[PDB]
Amino acid sequence: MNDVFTRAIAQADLKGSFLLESDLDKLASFAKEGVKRLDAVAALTNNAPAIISDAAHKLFAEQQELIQPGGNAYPHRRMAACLRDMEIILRYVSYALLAGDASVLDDRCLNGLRETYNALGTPTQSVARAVQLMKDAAMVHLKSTANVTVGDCSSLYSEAATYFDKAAASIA
Amino acid sequence: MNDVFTRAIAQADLKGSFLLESDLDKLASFAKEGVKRLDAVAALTNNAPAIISDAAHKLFAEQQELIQPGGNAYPHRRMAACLRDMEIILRYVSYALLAGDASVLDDRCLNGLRETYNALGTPTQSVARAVQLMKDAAMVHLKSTANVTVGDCSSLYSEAATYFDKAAASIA
Amino acid sequence: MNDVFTRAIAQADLKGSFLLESDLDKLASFAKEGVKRLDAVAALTNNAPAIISDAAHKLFAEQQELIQPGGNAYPHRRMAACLRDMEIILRYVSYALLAGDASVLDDRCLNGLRETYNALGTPTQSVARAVQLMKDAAMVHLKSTANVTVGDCSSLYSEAATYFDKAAASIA
Amino acid sequence: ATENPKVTLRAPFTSEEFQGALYAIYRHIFGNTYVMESERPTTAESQLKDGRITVRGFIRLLAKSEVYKSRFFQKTSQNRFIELSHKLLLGRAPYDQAEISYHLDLWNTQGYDAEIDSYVDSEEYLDFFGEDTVPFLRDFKYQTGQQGVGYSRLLNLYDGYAGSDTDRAQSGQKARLNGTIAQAEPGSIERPSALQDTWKFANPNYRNAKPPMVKALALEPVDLL
Amino acid sequence: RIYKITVSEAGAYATNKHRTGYRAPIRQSNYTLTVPYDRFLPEMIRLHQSGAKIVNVTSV
Amino acid sequence: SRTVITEVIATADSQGRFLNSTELQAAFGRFERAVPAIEAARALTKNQDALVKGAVQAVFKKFPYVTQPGEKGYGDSNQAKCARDIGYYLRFITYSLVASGTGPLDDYVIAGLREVNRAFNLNPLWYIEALNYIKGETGKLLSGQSKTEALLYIDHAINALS
Amino acid sequence: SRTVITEVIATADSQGRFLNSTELQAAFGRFERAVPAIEAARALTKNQDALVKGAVQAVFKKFPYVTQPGEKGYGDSNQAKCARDIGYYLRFITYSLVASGTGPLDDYVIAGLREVNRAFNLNPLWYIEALNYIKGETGKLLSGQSKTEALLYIDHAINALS
Amino acid sequence: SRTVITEVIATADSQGRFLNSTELQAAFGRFERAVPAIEAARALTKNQDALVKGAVQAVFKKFPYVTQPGEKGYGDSNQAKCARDIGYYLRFITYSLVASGTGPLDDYVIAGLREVNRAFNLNPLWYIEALNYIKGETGKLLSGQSKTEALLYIDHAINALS
Amino acid sequence: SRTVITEVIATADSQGRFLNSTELQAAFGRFERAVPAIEAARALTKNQDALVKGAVQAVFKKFPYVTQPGEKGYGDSNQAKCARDIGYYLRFITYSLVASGTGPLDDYVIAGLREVNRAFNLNPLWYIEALNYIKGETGKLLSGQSKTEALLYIDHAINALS
Amino acid sequence: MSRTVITEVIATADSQGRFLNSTELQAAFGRFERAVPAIEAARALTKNQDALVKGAVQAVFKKFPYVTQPGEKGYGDSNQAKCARDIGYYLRFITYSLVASGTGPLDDYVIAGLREVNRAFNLNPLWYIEALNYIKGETGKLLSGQSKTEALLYIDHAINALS
Ligand SMILES: CCC1=C(C)/C(=C/C2=NC(=C\c3[nH]c(/C=C4\NC(=O)[C@H](C)[C@H]4CC)c(C)c3CCC(=O)O)/C(CCC(=O)O)=C2C)NC1=O
Ligand SMILES: CCC1=C(C)/C(=C/C2=NC(=C\c3[nH]c(/C=C4\NC(=O)[C@H](C)[C@H]4CC)c(C)c3CCC(=O)O)/C(CCC(=O)O)=C2C)NC1=O
Ligand SMILES: CCC1=C(C)/C(=C/C2=NC(=C\c3[nH]c(/C=C4\NC(=O)[C@H](C)[C@H]4CC)c(C)c3CCC(=O)O)/C(CCC(=O)O)=C2C)NC1=O
Ligand SMILES: CCC1=C(C)/C(=C/C2=NC(=C\c3[nH]c(/C=C4\NC(=O)[C@H](C)[C@H]4CC)c(C)c3CCC(=O)O)/C(CCC(=O)O)=C2C)NC1=O
Ligand SMILES: CCC1=C(C)/C(=C/C2=NC(=C\c3[nH]c(/C=C4\NC(=O)[C@H](C)[C@H]4CC)c(C)c3CCC(=O)O)/C(CCC(=O)O)=C2C)NC1=O
Ligand SMILES: CCC1=C(C)/C(=C/C2=NC(=C\c3[nH]c(/C=C4\NC(=O)[C@H](C)[C@H]4CC)c(C)c3CCC(=O)O)/C(CCC(=O)O)=C2C)NC1=O
Ligand SMILES: CCC1=C(C)/C(=C/C2=NC(=C\c3[nH]c(/C=C4\NC(=O)[C@H](C)[C@H]4CC)c(C)c3CCC(=O)O)/C(CCC(=O)O)=C2C)NC1=O
Ligand SMILES: CCC1=C(C)/C(=C/C2=NC(=C\c3[nH]c(/C=C4\NC(=O)[C@H](C)[C@H]4CC)c(C)c3CCC(=O)O)/C(CCC(=O)O)=C2C)NC1=O
Ligand SMILES: CCC1=C(C)/C(=C/C2=NC(=C\c3[nH]c(/C=C4\NC(=O)[C@H](C)[C@H]4CC)c(C)c3CCC(=O)O)/C(CCC(=O)O)=C2C)NC1=O
Ligand SMILES: CCC1=C(C)/C(=C/C2=NC(=C\c3[nH]c(/C=C4\NC(=O)[C@H](C)[C@H]4CC)c(C)c3CCC(=O)O)/C(CCC(=O)O)=C2C)NC1=O
Repeated sequence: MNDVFTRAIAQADLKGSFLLESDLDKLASFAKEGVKRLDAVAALTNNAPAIISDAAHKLFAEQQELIQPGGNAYPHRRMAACLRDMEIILRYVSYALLAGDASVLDDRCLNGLRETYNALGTPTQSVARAVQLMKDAAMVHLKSTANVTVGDCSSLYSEAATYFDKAAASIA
Repeated sequence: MNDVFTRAIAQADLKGSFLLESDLDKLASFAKEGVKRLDAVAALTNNAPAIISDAAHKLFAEQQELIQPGGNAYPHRRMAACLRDMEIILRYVSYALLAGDASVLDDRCLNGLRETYNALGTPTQSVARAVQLMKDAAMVHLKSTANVTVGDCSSLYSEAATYFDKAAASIA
Repeated sequence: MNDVFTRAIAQADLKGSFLLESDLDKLASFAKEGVKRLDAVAALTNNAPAIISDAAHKLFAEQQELIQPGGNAYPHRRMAACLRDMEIILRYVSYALLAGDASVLDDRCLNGLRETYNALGTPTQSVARAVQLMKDAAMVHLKSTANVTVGDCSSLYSEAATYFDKAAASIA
Repeated sequence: ATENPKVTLRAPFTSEEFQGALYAIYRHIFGNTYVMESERPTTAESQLKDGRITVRGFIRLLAKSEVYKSRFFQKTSQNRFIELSHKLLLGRAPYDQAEISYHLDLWNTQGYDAEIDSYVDSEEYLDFFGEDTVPFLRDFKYQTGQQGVGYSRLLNLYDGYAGSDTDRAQSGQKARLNGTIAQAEPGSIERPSALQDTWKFANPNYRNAKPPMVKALALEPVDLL
Repeated sequence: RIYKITVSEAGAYATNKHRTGYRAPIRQSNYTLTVPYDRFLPEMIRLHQSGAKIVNVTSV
Repeated sequence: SRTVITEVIATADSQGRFLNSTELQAAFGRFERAVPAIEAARALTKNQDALVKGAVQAVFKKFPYVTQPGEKGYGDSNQAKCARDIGYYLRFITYSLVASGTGPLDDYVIAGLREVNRAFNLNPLWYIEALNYIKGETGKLLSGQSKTEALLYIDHAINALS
Repeated sequence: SRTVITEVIATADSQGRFLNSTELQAAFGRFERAVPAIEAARALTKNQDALVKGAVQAVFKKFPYVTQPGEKGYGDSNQAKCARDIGYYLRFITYSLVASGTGPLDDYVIAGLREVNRAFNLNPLWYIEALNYIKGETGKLLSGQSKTEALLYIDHAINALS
Repeated sequence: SRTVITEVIATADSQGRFLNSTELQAAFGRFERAVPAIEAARALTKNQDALVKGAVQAVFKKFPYVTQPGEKGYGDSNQAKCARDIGYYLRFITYSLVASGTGPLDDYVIAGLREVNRAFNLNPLWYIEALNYIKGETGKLLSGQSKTEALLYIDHAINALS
Repeated sequence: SRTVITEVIATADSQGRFLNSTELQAAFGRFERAVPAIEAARALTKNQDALVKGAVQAVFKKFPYVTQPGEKGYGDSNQAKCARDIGYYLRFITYSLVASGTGPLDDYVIAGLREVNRAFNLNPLWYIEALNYIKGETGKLLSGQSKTEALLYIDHAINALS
Repeated sequence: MSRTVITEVIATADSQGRFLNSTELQAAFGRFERAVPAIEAARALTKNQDALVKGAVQAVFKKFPYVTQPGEKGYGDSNQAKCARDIGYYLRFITYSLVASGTGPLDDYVIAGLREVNRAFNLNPLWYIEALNYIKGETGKLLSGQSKTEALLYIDHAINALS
């Protein structure tokens, strides 16, 4: 895939000259907040089932037409596919968070997920709402300062919300 | 796979020496009688259904116990397998006759054929009898003077008998 | 494939016990000297073409019968396979030096190697000779004090020697 | 069985995934035999990289190539070819004599390429490998349609990590399951010699009773009371 | 001649994967298969048995 | 197991190449994080009795309906097996800490977890509660990076249960 | 490209699982090693021109026949190509240092290297000796751990060539 | 090896069929071309020593630097190995001429050529020069179709080495 | 369409290599054997009408029962179909002669032969006797190697039927 | 091996790695109920085998009166006696298929390899098709009801295999 370091290297190679001091300084800062990034990724990972369950409960309370017979998530298999899709989207979002690049999420999944959901008959605004609820559930765990030293991670919250809303808008 | 040429070359390479003049004259012979060899191979190829049919008729006139219930050529499955094996053995005999070397027969057709037949329950003596009958039928067509210029082909007859005998001895 | 940590864990599991204090101390010692281990692995990895070149030259200077027509490394194919074998054994010795356990060699590098060499007709004595030559050539690069902090790395030298010896003994 | 991951290659991929996938493909499909640089197929992997063919199509091309034929077909009996093809293209061993008869007849009638197609166009190949993942030896874990002999027979066909399916043995390329499949027997579980140094203090036969030196006899009430 | 088949994986295939499972990794529904004429009948009938629905078959 | 060193070596081998910079830096990170991990393992090993008995008691408090006669928790044998199971989980967590990878947890607990629980009708929520209690007690026994390591592995086990 | 983080993410995605202890430990090792690597990249970017000039002259001393008329190194255009190639190698070494992975060198130099050099009759020993000179002045220019990082990336390049 | 008769039988075997008219026509062309081919093999076997010495001398003229001290052509053992190698190539070209195919070359020289030349740092251009000299001299000898037969295999070797 | 040239091209394309000595000699043999096959094609094309009518009559003689009503031979339409089929066979045999390959027969008669003969109940011994008639005629209409070419292709068609 | 109802039931359940569910028990139940017609049909065909075989031989002679001419396959006493042998083979394999309540015995014994042996010995499938049509006619006289239908299902499977 592509990383922020990889992205900078690609841009430098396109113009074919060495990475500038400003680029090196930005990448050094990135490596300096890498520890905070690891904590954010661990927060997303360690509560992923809780995030999925909260998002699913809130979504299905919001939209009962999916539960009821004839809905897009009515039988057990369609429910399980729903949960698996939420889980895989969360996993890709955490991948993007760790790398700092949205390529790992944009490359394999979001390009064909549009055609897949259109073909299967899923309501796309429903899936976008599911991803937004996942973001809302995940922010609480990202904020949780228990068991981690108190610090500021506004950049991490902004970037994670960026990845979440980007995936939701892509599927939308 | 080896022919006479590659066999001579491999032997010479084993001692790390060029091909001697004696070997070159032997190979030039083989090449000159190549056309007689081609006619022998064509005779084997073109008359193959007749060869196998005559061999089958003779063999299942001598050995009734094969085509009785409980024999190894009883149902159509086993009889078809019998005829298939005969055509495959004849095919590899013709390959070896064109090659001038018997290595294709040993490597492909006869590699573990006795163990295969012993495992399946086949009377390898009956397979060897079928191969001998095929040899007897084949010599008739190999000696056909019609459709070819008259000449001496005694060495080719001996060589074809040698490959048939190799097959018969290796099987049983 | 184990490392030292997983080996200790497997023994502790068989006893049904937590790791004793002394076991944790030996493991903390292993990890505390892990930097020298990484340097030794880098020394083996970085100089691998040189090691294999020198071992090969010495081996074919000693044993000219390998490269004479009829020898086991005679044509280009056999020589290329020989060099790949040296490459592979050095690769796995570096893996074992990184892990600290010689389980990777017997699990992967030496799994069926002796049977392979017997069936191909490879002289196992010459293979063990090649491994000894690689060991000697590798010790030069392991003791190389340039570019690294001076220190006591005799345990690493002995461990690498034992990995090379375990190989050359399993082949032979 | 466990340590090596399943190599999967979709159509979008980067350079390292491609190179590692080709390493795994060549180390599996070609036996463990060394494939020299003059034998590497460049057009076939250009087609794989472009996405003109999948990994399954690449496996089909490789099994129809003369590397595969020269190693596993041209110096072999058909029994050996069928064994190897099952191992290298389905990840298992032949289960029945009917499979050998079926594949021998299919080759004799329709030729070699139709045989390779039957291997690669099979529902079992697509169930276990689909179009994206390299074939792997799959009978070392229980799957739905396994048979009791599959484990032993594959373990018989698998010569260890450092072994290979080479035609260049001094004995040549010989079938090793030609007799066991006709008798419907299991396979040989004798492993290489490098492994009799592993976990020697295990005692699986713990419940086994050691016999007495002499049997207890009752001279009076009879002998077995 | 070569024939390119654009197959869309649909609910008929999704049910089969829900029953049998995913012994192979999950993939996007829409992909194109290229076949020779010799292989076109077996591949297309196989795609039918798998429950996949073909969208367009183009010749080349 | 799937520890850092072993996965490094395995991926290097599956590509037929030596250990490059990426792999050596991963191994260096492992050898550095050894110190907090071995410290967490020491803390948990010293306190295994209190941790396990407290976890069993926490389970019996959050699941009162288990202790009564007629179901799983009633009887000295069943409670002994409870303590044994939580001792297993804690043992394998300390093994993971020592090995710096979930390999011990995966191989010894997670593989076959759901099938075994279903076969013996053991509710995963019990072990989730026990592990949550152990997480809480390690919050007090450990500090700094040791706490983060221990909690990371405990959470891995919990996510595997749920 | 092959970084530590990308190996993490690809190993996690290939098994369809989340990032966990082993993978975060690898990433932590990357983040710790970033400081010497960024430092070495900075020091090498300062002295690119002197390093390249010295490497070209080093090749010319080591292979004097190359400069002879009718050979590869004869003519100002060919020597400009030589300097450009050494600059290419140095630039990709700096990229690899920044990325904490040999992914840049791999993708941009090593992939296709043998066939290209075979087609254009470019002796790899020229570039090996030039990289040897660069390795020599990396010892003077860099000290500490940046020194080791730069040397290991240069050795990766040399191993690929040889 | 892969000689005309062998591809014939191999294709028939793989397709599970007897040899048809096409196969025998290819074989017949082989048996015709056997005459100039074995004539060329005789001529090359007769004149092997002069060809080998001249090719070695041509190599040393084209790459004079090779014989300087510390270079691969320095000493008597190195140059004896040179002579042995040129004799090898000549031997296998004569084998290929005799067998009417590139099977002997493909199987005893080309298979493994690049790896071996890279491990021992042998420049293919030396062998190109030697084979070019053998080509030039087999022009003087070998009038007729024998010339074309010889040059086909010499060119196969040269194209392999490049 | 398999011919000598087609197999030549298919092999070298599958291997991903240029055409070399082996298949060039195979194509040479094909080109040399073209002229007798070409003039045998001349001969069979010239005498097509007599051969077809004679073969039809030979079939109706060897199988008298087909003529009488209630069988396949009754009727002028069936008779014209017999003549048309034998003409098809002759045309494709001439195609094989001119093509120096069995490809025309394989593509236009042999492929799908047994299925449609079973579906339309066309006894293969009818066409076998017709082809044996044509074999007898080409025994006298041709001399030398062309006789052998015609006989090989005809009896290949027979074997495909038998 | 043989494709009986029970065997395919079990093979399907085994390939899916599941126990035998209610549907497969339904299939087995239906087979066990059709057993009675099949067994009585096999008994009737077994008792009356001699007239069946002789009449089939005669019918093949009548439909193809040229096969008894000299130089043809039917010429000779041995050829005709072991033609009766072949017809007996077909008849008892049909009885086997009836008893098994599946065409397994036919597909395994006669149909597998039928065409290749017929070719290699130049035997017209039409001869045996005529004989099986004769038996198909005469079974209507021998049998009645559902057993008659079963017998004709298997006879026509044999014919279609030859057809
Ligand atoms: C057509 C196939 C199908 C089934 C079978 C099905 C069951 C089902 N019941 C649910 C809710 C629930 N179901 C229960 C069931 C409990 N209530 C208690 O009185 C009992 C002890 C016990 C029932 C025996 C409860 C408590 C909830 C709410 C908690 C939750 O799952 O979100 C949910 C979660 C989402 C929802 O509200 O629908 C499912 C999937 N849904 C389906 O689409
Ligand atoms: C690259 C990663 C990747 C993704 C993301 C992916 C998505 C994906 N979702 C699918 C079906 C589905 N996806 C959903 C989920 C949506 N439908 C609504 O009900 C929910 C609100 C919502 C979940 C948030 C559902 C319900 C199905 C079942 C549709 C059906 O079976 O007809 C399918 C069809 C395959 C199958 O059903 O077995 C795919 C391929 N596949 C991938 O390989
Ligand atoms: C085993 C895997 C692993 C993990 C989990 C890990 C996390 C980690 N977190 C750290 C502290 C930290 N953690 C955070 C992040 C938190 N701060 C706020 O409370 C946010 C709510 C929250 C982010 C979601 C911050 C800001 C620091 C201090 C970094 C600094 O400013 O110096 C540190 C440095 C502690 C020190 O040396 O003093 C590490 C190594 N490292 C690893 O190798
Ligand atoms: C398309 C495949 C193909 C075939 C079939 C072929 C046959 C072939 N047979 C030939 C002659 C010959 N063929 C034979 C063989 C015969 N001698 C005895 O009568 C035997 C019964 C019989 C062996 C089966 C002999 C002896 C010659 C004459 C060659 C000589 O006397 O030196 C010739 C040389 C020219 C001629 O005399 O007509 C050719 C090219 N060439 C081909 O390219
Ligand atoms: C049968 C096929 C075959 C070939 C072709 C072959 C070539 C070959 N030559 C070698 C040595 C050598 N060959 C040469 C040839 C050079 N000498 C110089 O005077 C010339 C410039 C130049 C020749 C034109 C040299 C210098 C060596 C020694 C290389 C070393 O010691 O590292 C080696 C390394 C092992 C050895 O023999 O000592 C091989 C494999 N070996 C084979 O088995
Ligand atoms: C990117 C991969 C990577 C590598 C390769 C690496 C090597 C490395 N070498 C080190 C020093 C060292 N390296 C060595 C090893 C050498 N001593 C010599 O005498 C022997 C020839 C040889 C082996 C015995 C020693 C003894 C030290 C200092 C002692 C110590 O650091 O504990 C250190 C500790 C830094 C210091 O305290 O100065 C590291 C981390 N680090 C990495 O992140
Ligand atoms: C798990 C790691 C692994 C190992 C270790 C391994 C070893 C290995 N070496 C082999 C052949 C070989 N190995 C050698 C090497 C020997 N001959 C020379 O004389 C030397 C003395 C000596 C080497 C120092 C040679 C010459 C061959 C080729 C045998 C032949 O072509 O006949 C082969 C047969 C492969 C083939 O030819 O297709 C294997 C599998 N393979 C692996 O996958
Ligand atoms: C390509 C090289 C090759 C060959 C030729 C070969 C022969 C071979 N013969 C076989 C069976 C057979 N082979 C025969 C033929 C014999 N039985 C009769 O008694 C005759 C006397 C005699 C023939 C003249 C028969 C009847 C069977 C089936 C036996 C059975 O099903 O048990 C089989 C097993 C497949 C099957 O059951 O049909 C093989 C593989 N194997 C090879 O790898
Ligand atoms: C289709 C017929 C078939 C069967 C039945 C079969 C069984 C089978 N059991 C296996 C392992 C095993 N089997 C057992 C079962 C034993 N453990 C206790 O001792 C019990 C006494 C006993 C069970 C009652 C165990 C513990 C293993 C794991 C051993 C290991 O993997 O190291 C394996 C190796 C692959 C795997 O681990 O999944 C197979 C193939 N295979 C087949 O193809
Ligand atoms: C699976 C059960 C089975 C069947 C069905 C079977 C038929 C059968 N008939 C055969 C021969 C033969 N079949 C016939 C045909 C019959 N002869 C004439 O009286 C009739 C007109 C005509 C039948 C209507 C003849 C004449 C032969 C011997 C000559 C030859 O076909 O070449 C053969 C070849 C071996 C042999 O001579 O017995 C088989 C296998 N064999 C079996 O094991």
